[PDB]
Parts: sequence; C-alpha cells; structure tokens
Amino acid sequence: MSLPGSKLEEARRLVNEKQYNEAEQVYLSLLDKDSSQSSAAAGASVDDKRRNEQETSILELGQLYVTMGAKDKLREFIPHSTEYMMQFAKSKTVKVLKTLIEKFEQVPDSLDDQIFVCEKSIEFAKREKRVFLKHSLSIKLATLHYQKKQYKDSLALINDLLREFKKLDDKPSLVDVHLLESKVYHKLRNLAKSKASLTAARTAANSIYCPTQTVAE
Repeated sequence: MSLPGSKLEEARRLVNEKQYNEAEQVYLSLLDKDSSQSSAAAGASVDDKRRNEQETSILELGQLYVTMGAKDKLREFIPHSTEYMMQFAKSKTVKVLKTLIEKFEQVPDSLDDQIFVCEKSIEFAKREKRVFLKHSLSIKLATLHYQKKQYKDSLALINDLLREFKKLDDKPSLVDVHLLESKVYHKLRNLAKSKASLTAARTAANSIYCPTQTVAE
C-alpha cells in the first residue's frame, strides 16, 4: 500500500508540476511493482490476506493509464493491459476491464489501436465468461467500425446484433442498436430505412429507464 501510494503520488505530482517525461519513469516503477505483487513479491507485501493491498493496487494501476494523453507509450501498452487483466481472474475484474475500455476509446490512438485491442478483447469475452459481457463489447465493436468509416463492415456486424436480439428482445441496449442502424443508413443515402429504424428506436424508448445521454443522442 505504502509504496504503490508513493509511486502514484509522486508520478501525479510530476505531471501536475514538471512534465510528463519525469512522471513516466516513475510510471515504469509502479507497473513493475504491481506485476510482481500479483504473483507474490512477498505474498502481497503487507502479508496474510490479499484484501486491500490487491484492491488498491489494481485500482491505481487504472490511474496509471490515460495520464499521458495520446502517446506512444500508451499505444503499445494496451494489447498488454488486457493481458494483465486475464491474469487477475477475480469477480471485479470485468468492471475494471469495462471502465478501462471506455478510457482507451476516449483518448485518441485511432484506427490500428482501436481495432486490435477491441478484437482481442471481444474474442476473450466470447470464450468462458458470459454472453452478457460479449455483446456489450459487440456494441462497442459496431461503433468503432462506423468510426473507421467502413459502412459495409459496420452494416454486417449490426445485422448480427439485430436478428439475434429480436428473439432476445426486451432490453435498453437495443434502443442504441436501432439508433446505430440509422447512422449507417444515413451515409448510404437511403432515407427509406433510415426513417424505418429510427421509428423503432423511439417505440422501444417508451420504456422510462432511458438516461440523459441516450435521449440526447
């Protein structure tokens, strides 16, 4: 706890005073410490039960990322950030990976990085785990395909979400599914079906649970 904390604080101080180049070198040390501790650097380096030490260590390891913007270091790290993720293999692992994903998406490292991380990840949720997790990520994989400006590759993906949960229909996540469909078709310049899939989005958004960001869009 003592050391993870210090490394974090120090690293943080440097980005927020000096520059990031100084903070970087501290961010190297932090990572090293976390891997060794997960696979017993002393047990956990407080001894006995893993409890807090572990919980805190994975959470400030989430603090390491996206504290260096769009950057080459961060780049390379992400197909191996997921690697660390599968090593942990605990309940709250899935939550940590979801949050991370959003953050990785949000900073811009575009075409290459986005498609590769996503692909590997979506194969990791399709095996073992739950189908519930798999499809969350599929919606994200659908969004990214549109972002590459491949409308054809994005149309094909969407059809898979579409058909499959029209027999598994009752969910808010599919209000976003229909919405996506409209964006595809917008750019194909056919407004017959851009109109049609939009009309479906509103009907299934009659359910009162929808949050501000989905309604806005």
